[PDB]
Amino acid sequence: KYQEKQRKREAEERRRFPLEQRLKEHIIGQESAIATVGAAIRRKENGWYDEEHPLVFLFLGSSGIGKTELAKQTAKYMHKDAKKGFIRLDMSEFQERHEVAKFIGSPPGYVGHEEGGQLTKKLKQCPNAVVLFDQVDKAHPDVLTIMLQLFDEGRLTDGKGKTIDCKDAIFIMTSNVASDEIAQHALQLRQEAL
Amino acid sequence: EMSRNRIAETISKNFKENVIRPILKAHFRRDEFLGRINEIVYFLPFCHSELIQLVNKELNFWAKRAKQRHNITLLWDREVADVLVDGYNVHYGARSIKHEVERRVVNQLAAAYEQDLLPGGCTLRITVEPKLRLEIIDKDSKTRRLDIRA
Ligand SMILES: Nc1ncnc2c1ncn2[C@@H]1O[C@H](COP(=O)(O)OP(=O)(O)OP(O)(O)=S)[C@@H](O)[C@H]1O
Ligand SMILES: [Mg+2]
Repeated sequence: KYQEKQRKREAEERRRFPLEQRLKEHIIGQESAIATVGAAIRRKENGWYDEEHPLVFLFLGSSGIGKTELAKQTAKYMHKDAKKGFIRLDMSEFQERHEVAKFIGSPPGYVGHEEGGQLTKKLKQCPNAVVLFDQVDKAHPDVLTIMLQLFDEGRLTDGKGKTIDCKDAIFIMTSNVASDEIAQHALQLRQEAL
Repeated sequence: EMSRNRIAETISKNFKENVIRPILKAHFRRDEFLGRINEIVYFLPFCHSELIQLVNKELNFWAKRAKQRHNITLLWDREVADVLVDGYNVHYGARSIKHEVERRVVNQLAAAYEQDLLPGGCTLRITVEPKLRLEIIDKDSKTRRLDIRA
């Protein structure tokens, strides 16, 4: 009964000041994006999410319109100032196929094998973290192939063989792919609306 | 043109947005990289007064080296600056003035120093003959040209 009362109090707190208003404090415009991300996180927090497959976003758009800002504020909403629950990964560092060792460590018999992986360690520290793969398009696509296991089922086996469950994580992927096309189509639609 | 017309009687934002912005976008291929830059600072070429100031800076540098290392008070007229400005290349910039000073002035100084035609404390006036020529001074009416052999 105490757990149900605490859950109802948390639900009333979220209904009083949801993620949409908390994002509208920081983010300006992007009402479609705030609505999409808020509806998805509302589906997650109210228990209406498939617990097997993690929630995965791709933020597309022009430069400096709140992709990384909305991802950061989404992480701050889910975990407050806890740095464990916001696994930032600047994917412009991952421009070559062999940069997956940062994710999954190194195999046995190689340098850096004892340290293991970086993302797998950070997700061991916080399985339900908001992992921000910032600028995902700037990485090699073969490096993004590692994210298949991590997006379909939330698993990422390190160099030492230790798999980590990451199903509750909220993966966010900022990218400027088709930024010119999205910007031109939005400007065209605004001209037609005017 | 406007100055002489009035006597007879700054890079603009549009240039940055219409000319330089497409060139930067073409080279760097990413507006996200350019939008992170706070100040795209524009360095313009040198005006003629700035070329004279560059020649004076280079000649003062060699004068300070001559005074410190060897105690040779180097001197020069404004005509020396006007002569050495003619070796300025717009494409190369201030490096052209440094190379021109090293060609015309300092090769002669080095050849004079190797030949021991520049004792300590002596004054030395670079003078336009236009070929520059060194002139050692001892009194208020003695200026013999240094005969630098090959
Ligand atoms: N819609 C917005 N409302 C308020 N501040 C914003 C907004 N969009 C961007 N900013 C500010 O912009 C700065 C960084 O913007 P980002 O969050 O990098 O946006 P972005 O769309 O990731 O684009 P990039 O360059 O292609 S990675 C931060 O200080 C934010 O405060
Ligand atoms: Mg960003």
